[PDB]
Amino acid sequence: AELTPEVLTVPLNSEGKTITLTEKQYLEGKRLFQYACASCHVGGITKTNPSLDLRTETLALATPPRDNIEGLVDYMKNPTTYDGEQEIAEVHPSLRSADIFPKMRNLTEKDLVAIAGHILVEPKILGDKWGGGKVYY
Amino acid sequence: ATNRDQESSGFAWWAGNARLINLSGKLLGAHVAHAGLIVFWAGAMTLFELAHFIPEKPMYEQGLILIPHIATLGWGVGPGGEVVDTFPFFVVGVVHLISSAVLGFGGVYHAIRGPETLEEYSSFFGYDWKDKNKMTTILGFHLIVLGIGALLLVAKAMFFGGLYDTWAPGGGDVRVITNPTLDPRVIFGYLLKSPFGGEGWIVSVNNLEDVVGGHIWIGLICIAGGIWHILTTPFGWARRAFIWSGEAYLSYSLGALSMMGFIATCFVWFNNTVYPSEFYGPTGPEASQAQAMTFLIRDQKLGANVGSAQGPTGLGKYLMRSPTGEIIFGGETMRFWDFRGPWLEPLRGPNGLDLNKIKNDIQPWQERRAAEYMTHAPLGSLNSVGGVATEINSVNFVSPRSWLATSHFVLAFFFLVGHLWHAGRARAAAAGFEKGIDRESEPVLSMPSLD
Amino acid sequence: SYPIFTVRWVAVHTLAVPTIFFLGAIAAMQFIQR
Amino acid sequence: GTTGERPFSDIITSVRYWVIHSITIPALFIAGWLFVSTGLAYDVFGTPRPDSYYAQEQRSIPLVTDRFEAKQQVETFLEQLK
Amino acid sequence: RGWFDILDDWLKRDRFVFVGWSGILLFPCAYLALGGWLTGTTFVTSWYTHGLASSYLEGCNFLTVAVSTPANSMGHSLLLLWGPEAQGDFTRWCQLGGLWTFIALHGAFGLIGFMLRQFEIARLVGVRPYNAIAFSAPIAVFVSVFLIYPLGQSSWFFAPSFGVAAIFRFLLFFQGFHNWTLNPFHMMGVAGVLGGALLCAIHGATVENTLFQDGEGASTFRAFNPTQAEETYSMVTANRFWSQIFGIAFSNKRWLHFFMLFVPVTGLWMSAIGVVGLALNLRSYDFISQEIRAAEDPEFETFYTKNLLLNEGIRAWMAPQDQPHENFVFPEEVLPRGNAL
Amino acid sequence: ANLWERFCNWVTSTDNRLYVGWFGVIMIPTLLAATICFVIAFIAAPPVDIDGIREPVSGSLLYGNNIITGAVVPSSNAIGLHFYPIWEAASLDEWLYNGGPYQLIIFHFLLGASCYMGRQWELSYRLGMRPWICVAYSAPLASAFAVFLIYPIGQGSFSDGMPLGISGTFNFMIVFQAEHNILMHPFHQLGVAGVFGGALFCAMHGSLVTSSLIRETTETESANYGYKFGQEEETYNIVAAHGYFGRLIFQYASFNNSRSLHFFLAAWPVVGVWFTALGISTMAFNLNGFNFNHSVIDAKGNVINTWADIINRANLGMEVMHERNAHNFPLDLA
Ligand code: CLA
Ligand code: CLA
Ligand code: CLA
Ligand code: CLA
Ligand SMILES: CC1=C(/C=C/C(C)=C/C=C/C(C)=C/C=C/C=C(C)/C=C/C=C(C)/C=C/C2=C(C)CCCC2(C)C)C(C)(C)CCC1
Ligand SMILES: CC1=C(/C=C/C(C)=C/C=C/C(C)=C/C=C/C=C(C)/C=C/C=C(C)/C=C/C2=C(C)CCCC2(C)C)C(C)(C)CCC1
Ligand SMILES: CCCCCCCCCCCCCCCCCC(=O)O
Ligand code: OEY
Ligand SMILES: [Cl-]
Ligand SMILES: [Cl-]
Ligand SMILES: [Fe+2]
Repeated sequence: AELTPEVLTVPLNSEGKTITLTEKQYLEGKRLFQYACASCHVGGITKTNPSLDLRTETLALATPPRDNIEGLVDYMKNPTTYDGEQEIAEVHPSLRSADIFPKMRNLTEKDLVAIAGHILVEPKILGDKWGGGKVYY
Repeated sequence: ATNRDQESSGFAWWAGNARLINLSGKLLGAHVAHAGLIVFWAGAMTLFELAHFIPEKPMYEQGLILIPHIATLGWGVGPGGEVVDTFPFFVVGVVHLISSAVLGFGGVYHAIRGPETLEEYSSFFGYDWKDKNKMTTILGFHLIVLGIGALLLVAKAMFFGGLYDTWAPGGGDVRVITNPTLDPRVIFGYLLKSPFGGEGWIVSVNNLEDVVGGHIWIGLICIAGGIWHILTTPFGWARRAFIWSGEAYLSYSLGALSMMGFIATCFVWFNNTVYPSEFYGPTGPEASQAQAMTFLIRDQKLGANVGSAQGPTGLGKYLMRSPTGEIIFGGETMRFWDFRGPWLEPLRGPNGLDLNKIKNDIQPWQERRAAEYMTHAPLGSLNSVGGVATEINSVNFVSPRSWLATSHFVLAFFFLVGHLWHAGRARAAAAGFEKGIDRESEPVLSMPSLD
Repeated sequence: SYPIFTVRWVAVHTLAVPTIFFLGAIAAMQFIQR
Repeated sequence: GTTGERPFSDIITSVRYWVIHSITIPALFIAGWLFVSTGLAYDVFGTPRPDSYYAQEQRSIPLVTDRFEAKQQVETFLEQLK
Repeated sequence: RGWFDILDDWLKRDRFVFVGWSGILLFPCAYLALGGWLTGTTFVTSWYTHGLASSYLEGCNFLTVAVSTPANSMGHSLLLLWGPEAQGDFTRWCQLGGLWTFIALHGAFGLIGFMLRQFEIARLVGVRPYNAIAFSAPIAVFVSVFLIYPLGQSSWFFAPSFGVAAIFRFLLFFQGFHNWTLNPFHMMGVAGVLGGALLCAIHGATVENTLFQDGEGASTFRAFNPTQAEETYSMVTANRFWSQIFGIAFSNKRWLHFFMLFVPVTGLWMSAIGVVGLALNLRSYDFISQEIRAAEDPEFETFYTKNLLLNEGIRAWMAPQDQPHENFVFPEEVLPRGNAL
Repeated sequence: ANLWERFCNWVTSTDNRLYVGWFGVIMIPTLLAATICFVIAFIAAPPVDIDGIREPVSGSLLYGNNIITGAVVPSSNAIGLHFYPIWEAASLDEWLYNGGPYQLIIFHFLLGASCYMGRQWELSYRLGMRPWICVAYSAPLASAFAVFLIYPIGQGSFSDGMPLGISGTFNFMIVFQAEHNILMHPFHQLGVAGVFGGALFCAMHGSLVTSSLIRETTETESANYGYKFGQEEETYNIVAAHGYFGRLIFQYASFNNSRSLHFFLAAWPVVGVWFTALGISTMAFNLNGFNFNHSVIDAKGNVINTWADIINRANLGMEVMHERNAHNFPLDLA
């Protein structure tokens, strides 16, 4: 197996347009995901709320849908609860809260997109392992 | 061949620094050159840390152990422990590294070029290990130097910009200390606290006033003790009690260093006052308490009544009582209920955690600090994979509290061994049997049989 | 007047020359990318 | 005593020793390096390259499950990589 | 002289590395076991036998490389290179696990050769062959663990693999499946190894600290001449020290050094016997009286029952990947788990 | 002389059958208190709530244990690192329930064992010996401090100290592996080299001296009677032993200096056990064994398991089952 562009092709938006990442953007999104998100999200779970993972099926049923680059980028700017009813920037890192979450300050729009791609590409590779927790280690 | 070989000095190459025991100038050279290495490392490492420092990450995510010591002293840091100016770190690093060159120069001068023995060049600098007068004099001088150094910390806290106070109202800040604690019932109370749980001996010191106060006492005690030893010579009970030799004096200090290494180990692991968790990461207890807080908050948000939630064992799922009744977080963290921290104390009432404050007064900064600390618990692997032993690779993290505790336990333990080694040898050498038993007068052969 | 080729000579070279070969192989491995 | 061979301390300090081994040691190092860099060690031992562990869309391991059809089994796995 | 007598002369020549008749067995097998392990940890996979990378070439490090055991479908095959499985195909041989039997079997004969070397050299120099006798315990261990144990199981798959972390997996397998810590033969093994290490340290320390002063220097090593007649330390002062410190002491130097032979050797032999039992799954797994009570009394708990719960965790969580040929599929809901974790 | 000097001479007397000494003045009462409490607790002590969850573990023979399963059980997790003398309990019954005897035993014992070490120094000084036997004993003593004192400190509870029992030791070992991967920690690998090597060199030196014993008896008697306690001559030919062992390997892999040989026997297991004690003591602060979980991935990013990933699957089984009722939250941070 290898990292082909078919693997690196993920939904751009909810309307069905896709986008194909390069190997460079994938590795970039993984490095940045470790830098800013892995402390809570290692392997696709959420340490401080194990009820929400980063599985694409889960991201799909979020309000608004989060199984696409724009949906994820938007979450990293203005994150909400699973149902969209509340904004959680005060307790979740985002560009909106880069004063209280300093690791977000240096991030740029290209960075959030790489992180989003990594999240969307990773369960295509790892399968159940992404978001499955210790059972699949 | 001025010693420098086994035949003339009596010591093999692998014990060669013992050739220096009665060469005070060559010995002085060794000590100053070694001091050069200590100051060198302090310099190079800070600059290394500064080169690798990214101010948007927490210090404890970056493998820093020296920059956290400078930040704690008030330099380069603002409210919350945020880094505002890296220039003092650079100054501290550069100045140490420059100094090591002059130390190193004087060390190499004395070890190579200088007089091998100081006693003929100067009656003030030369010494004999057995001169109980000259030895307490040198001790006295270094005591004064130490008291002065303790006062330097006091000068910094009271007159020269203060110290970082994790406890400072509003989330931590630099603070001038103006009322150090002088009451000796408080200062020496710390020495009489039990070292067991909920007391913590001197490791429990939790406010900068007591820290500055205790350094006033120590500085004055050291200065006065230095004078006392400059002026006096040891009394008869002390003369009969000790071994008076170079190696003996070495072994006393090895034991002393060992004791201090073990205390530092416990300080860096438990104390979050002079090791602020903003710079060093949470303590072990702190992260474990923060986990229970995290999930109290998440579940309370979902509508759970945390005060009445009976867990599986019959004990409270979130809250329970310590053995003296205080309300405490439940689960395994019940062992950590002695923890105290700026982010948790606002929830504390007279009986422990206050259920009304828990239901009403938890602020987003507390939920943030508790989530940050739970996810930066000092667990991690030797290759710096963060987390419990079963975690997968991803997070590149080991708490500096782990790095600092483990390293100094190892050093403290080996120095205890060094104490035993040199103390037993110094005794045997002073009595004249460190090289073995004399065949013509074997002591056991002149004793009666045990049976 | 020592010999050069002894049983001892065979012993060290049965070990030494494979060892060096294996080291270069392991060296090259550090530059393999996935 | 001495079993008659030349002392090692004498050989490694000799010039003739290093004239010979300034070539043989680096030559053997280079030979081993080439062994891996040509990709030849994969083929001699049947070790998967990073791309030849799985097929593109399979997550099942090519475990051999028969004693006497085993060599046949491995070769069948190797052709599903193409 | 005959040609046999002349070959005997040259084999027994005094040279840097003694050869002997035993060398004809020892040097080819020991070198080939050694070489096969190096070769396999450097270059050979365990992908088709275990679903594991196992070589430097695959990016394993020193702790995780191994020459792994053949696949379970091989049973107890000799896995000869020219046998029916590989059919002379060296590459397929490596892929099927042949270096494992290659290393195991050559190493067995290498160990035989080394013991014969101990007999041979002792016979020529003139000493009693107690060293060869002591080496029976390593052999008993190697044979029981690497050969007998798998021969009792379904296949070579369950023998130990030749690697650092592979042996650790073996350790943990024996805890979770065999309850091997509970076995009295392993306990005697532990007592003999820990007791041997104790004797090693205490005897070495006692001699170093009852030396006679036979020189003027502070380094006491030069005050010993290997041709001297006299004892270099005081047996009398050592005896009194230990009598008064510990209550008893050695008084007979010959018994002292026989005891040092006896203790670790007997220990390893006893552990060997226990592993032979484990070949048959003849474990000391349970205490029936505890199980009868525990089953009737939900408040009865000991460290014995707590450890069986740990064993059940090891088995269910490690079996699917450790025995891949079994196609174990354990849905999440059947996995044994305590609260939260 | 007066009474204090007569006492001091008796205390330090080299004529007592067992040496007392100033260290022995502390060692005897503490070792007696610990021993008497241990024996009574192992036979008769009722069940102990080790994990603070009101789920007592029965450790004593009278409560259904045997020699192998019995233990003095560590004190309750509710206590953590608090000092729990008898006089802090409201009754001996309360004291028994919460595992009081464990604290009393291990503190008296650590104190007495420390003085045992010091006593080894003391008698060596009265006897005119070189002083470093006590240094050798520091390796087991440090090991004992590690599992009874340091490790409960870093984990914050005496309930995670090692149980005083045979099955409880194994429980300690298994939980330790799951939480620190001690097998993958080089200080433990050093400790294995220390004891395996120690046992090896024990057997080697015993077999080599035995092999070169000088014929001093006939075949119908023990060769041990060839040695007479106090004899000046040696009873074996170390040259013969060198000649044998040098040819077994090669000439310079073999010792010919008895002092060098014996110091090597002392240094090897001592240093190794120092390292394994330091291994427990630093894993007390959660600096754990190497973590190579999912270290190998392929061109696509599939995880390619190694033997370390298999070890992790066994670790995970120990993690999820140990103290099955004690955790309410997803991480086991201490
Ligand atoms: C580096 C620090 C240092 C060192 C190495 C020494 C070393 C020495 N001092 Mg000096 N001293 C110092 C600092 C130091 N001093 C300071 C700062 C002061 C001012 C307080 C003094 C005041 C002082 C006086 C007044 C005297 C000495 C004396 C001595 C000698 C006897 C040592 C002795 O018996 O030990 C201590 C060993 C003992 C057996 C004494 C009992 C101590 C007990 C066992 C310890 C517990 C009590 C402790 C003090 C407090 C409890 C703390 C606890 C909670 C941890 C020795 C040369 C004596 C001497 O000969 O003077 C010329 C003497 O009379 N010193
Ligand atoms: C902290 C480390 C340290 C220090 C400071 C010393 C210091 C000393 N040793 Mg010890 N030693 C050490 C480690 C150390 N040693 C270790 C690890 C070993 C074991 C291998 C020994 C073994 C040993 C033996 C066996 C002997 C000494 C001796 C000596 C003394 C004289 C050395 C001499 O004549 O060298 C002469 C060497 C030279 C002239 C070569 C160059 C040396 C210089 C100092 C190098 C400086 C390099 C540096 C980059 C300079 C920067 C310059 C810049 C500041 C401008 C000297 C005081 C001797 C002694 O006691 O004298 C009686 C002696 O016999 N030592
Ligand atoms: C504690 C360390 C120490 C000690 C005890 C000595 C002691 C000695 N040295 Mg050495 N030396 C040292 C460090 C030390 N030196 C260093 C670091 C260097 C390099 C800079 C030298 C370079 C050196 C040379 C080149 C020579 C000596 C000589 C001498 C002898 C006479 C010196 C004298 O009286 O000066 C007079 C003393 C003064 C004028 C007092 C002022 C000294 C400074 C300015 C005080 C600074 C104190 C400071 C505030 C404390 C903090 C420093 C730091 C911690 C921040 C004497 C044996 C001479 C000798 O014996 O050779 C034949 C000689 O020629 N030394
Ligand atoms: C010390 C010598 C030695 C020994 C004991 C072994 C032993 C073994 N090797 Mg190894 N081997 C050796 C040297 C040795 N090897 C060398 C030097 C090499 C490199 C070329 C190899 C390369 C090698 C490979 C590549 C393999 C083995 C394998 C084997 C195994 C099967 C052997 C077999 O079936 O032989 C069969 C042959 C005989 C038993 C010899 C019979 C001799 C005659 C014909 C008997 C009849 C005599 C006659 C009737 C009477 C004569 C009387 C006299 C007076 C003239 C066995 C463990 C295999 C293995 O490990 O499988 C996993 C395997 O694949 N070996
Ligand atoms: C005696 C002896 C010894 C020892 C020695 C020693 C110990 C010494 C030391 C020495 C030293 C201790 C030295 C020092 C040095 C230093 C220096 C030389 C410095 C310099 C600096 C600089 C030059 C800097 C620069 C910079 C800056 C300013 C800024 C930033 C950048 C940089 C960093 C670049 C030995 C063992 C060997 C041998 C024997 C004898
Ligand atoms: C700063 C500070 C503080 C303070 C401190 C203090 C005040 C201290 C003190 C200190 C001290 C005060 C100490 C002491 C010490 C002691 C010791 C350590 C001792 C020792 C002794 C010895 C060692 C002896 C011995 C002996 C004997 C017994 C007998 C005879 C012999 C001999 C002599 C050997 C506090 C906490 C508040 C806070 C923080 C900061
Ligand atoms: C039908 C299958 C045909 C396979 C033919 C190719 C196999 C040739 C393998 C040759 C290996 C030679 C080493 C074996 C000799 C070692 C045994 C011994 O020396 O006692
Ligand atoms: O393993 Mn796991 O981690 Ca150290 O505590 Mn948390 O659980 Mn419990 O009390 Mn005994 O033990
Ligand atoms: Cl458990
Ligand atoms: Cl919990
Ligand atoms: Fe001996």
